[PDB]
Amino acid sequence: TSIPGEVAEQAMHWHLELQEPAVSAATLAACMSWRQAHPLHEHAWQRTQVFAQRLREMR
Amino acid sequence: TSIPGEVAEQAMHWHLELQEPAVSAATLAACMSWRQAHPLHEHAWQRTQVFAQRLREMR
Repeated sequence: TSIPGEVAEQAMHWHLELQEPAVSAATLAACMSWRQAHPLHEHAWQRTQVFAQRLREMR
Repeated sequence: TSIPGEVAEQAMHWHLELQEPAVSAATLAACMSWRQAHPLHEHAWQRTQVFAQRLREMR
């Protein structure tokens, strides 16, 4: 099951912010706020983790 | 003000665990253990709190 487009774009943006070597506390605060704003955000966050992880294991 | 990636992610996870309406005593002991395991964890925990609070005010 697919993630609505605009949620997918936010999910991507927040996952990438968190792959930086360093992350500010402000970015962290904003990420958490996005994840908590709507169950779809949190679901998309988690699914993206799983798939990013699976992709790394293949590559 | 820079938190390394893997510490930022743990910080976020424990902060989110503590925003649940009910928290288990186990989760609590685990959160404490992380915060106490390394001064960077505790620093990340504090900064994150400062920024999550500033954020709630702006929403």
